[PDB]
Amino acid sequence: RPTFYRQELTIWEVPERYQNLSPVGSGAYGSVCAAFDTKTGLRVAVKKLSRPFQSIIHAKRTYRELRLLKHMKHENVIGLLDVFTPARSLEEFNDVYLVTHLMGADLNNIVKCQKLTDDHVQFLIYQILRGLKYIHSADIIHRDLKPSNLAVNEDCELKILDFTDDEMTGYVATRWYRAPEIMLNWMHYNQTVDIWSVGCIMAELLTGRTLFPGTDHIDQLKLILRLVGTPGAELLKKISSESARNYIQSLTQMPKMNFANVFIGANPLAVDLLEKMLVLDSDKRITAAQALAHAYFAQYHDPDDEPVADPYDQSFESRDLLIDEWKSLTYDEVISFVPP
Repeated sequence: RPTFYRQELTIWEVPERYQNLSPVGSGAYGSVCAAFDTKTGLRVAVKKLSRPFQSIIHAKRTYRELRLLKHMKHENVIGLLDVFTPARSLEEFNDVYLVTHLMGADLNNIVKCQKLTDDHVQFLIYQILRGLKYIHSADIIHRDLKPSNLAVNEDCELKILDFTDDEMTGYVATRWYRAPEIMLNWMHYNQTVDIWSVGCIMAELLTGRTLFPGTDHIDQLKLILRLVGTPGAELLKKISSESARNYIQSLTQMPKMNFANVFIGANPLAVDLLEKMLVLDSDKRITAAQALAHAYFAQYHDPDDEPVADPYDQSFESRDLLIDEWKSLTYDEVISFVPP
């Protein structure tokens, strides 16, 4: 067990390897301090979770995040550098702290400061798909990819990060990258959801503009359908909601637009990739693995440096358990943490 010192920044009790903690973040998830890991020389983010086992749901959520973060071992995905609790036994256990690389800036911040170049776009999207091949191989779905969840360092190296209905109403970035099928609950979703988000992110990097700045769900749908065309019959069959099907049916049929006239002057290989990603029917979208083989990434594509993940068992998602059982599974995961 390391030695822990306590200081009030909230009271943080952290191992003394973590020095010079400086408060930088907070919010109902947890407070975040920036710190210097003397032992790895890394600059780190230390998150003290807010109320982790306050409710079956919160306990299960705590558990899920820890389980996810401990799984991820890939250049382009955030991983867990460390997790700890000052508690010396399950009975004492209450606080969870998660330690990750202090991140430089997210993709939005990059963009605010810079005009990107097709080479930058090439490289940045490559990395996302590389990360996602890994993520998807473990059958994990990020379901919330957005420029704010992508951390880009000074060398254009990127990590996928992070992983309520009012918060998705209106003119909001929380919804603009969402695949239609989940934005309107057309059908059960799967990983193809993320490739849609990548299409939206890529286009925006190529144009400097939100691809679908919907003012609300229905406006956004209209924007999507104008670009990709309204649903044909095959996909209609797959939307299980009769009302949704009905509503789509009320909209005047429109054909796919010409993407070369929408993304004027973009590299045709980018244009071609966008069309493969932005397909309304999820079943027909390109997968991250396949996209990585797309000519647009010839300068970066290495099939022997694009690894897949170890299995992620998420059977717990189907499990109903009491707070204290979730809590105990979390304590277990805390204490088995093997450092990187």
